[PDB]
Amino acid sequence: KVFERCELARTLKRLGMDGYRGISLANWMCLAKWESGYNTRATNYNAGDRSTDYGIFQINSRYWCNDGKTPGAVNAAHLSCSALLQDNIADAVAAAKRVVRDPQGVRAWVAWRNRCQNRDVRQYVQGCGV
Repeated sequence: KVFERCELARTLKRLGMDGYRGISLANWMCLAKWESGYNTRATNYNAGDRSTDYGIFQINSRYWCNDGKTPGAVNAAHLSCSALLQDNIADAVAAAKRVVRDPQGVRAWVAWRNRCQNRDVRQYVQGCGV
């Protein structure tokens, strides 16, 4: 499913993402936008290390979810990567919360550093009623 901007913002708010571990909702929105364009079925194979990024938050199979085909894999969030390709994003949100519980925080996603960090991110939740 491809979320509409404000529809996603309200959904994330309801799922307790606003301010989770110091991360504002506008920041989670900026991340989802650049990672998948708000698309839950987005997948990306990293040929270089044989891992795959899954879903709206592009969660990696080497550390956060299990897909069986990733060498040297571990399961920190303990989910099946399949759960991250559903229309219902409850599991993707639970996984994203787990990722940021490590000291790296939101910086775990390189795309966040390149397109969100130190920028005006208000535009992502403006007019959404959150």
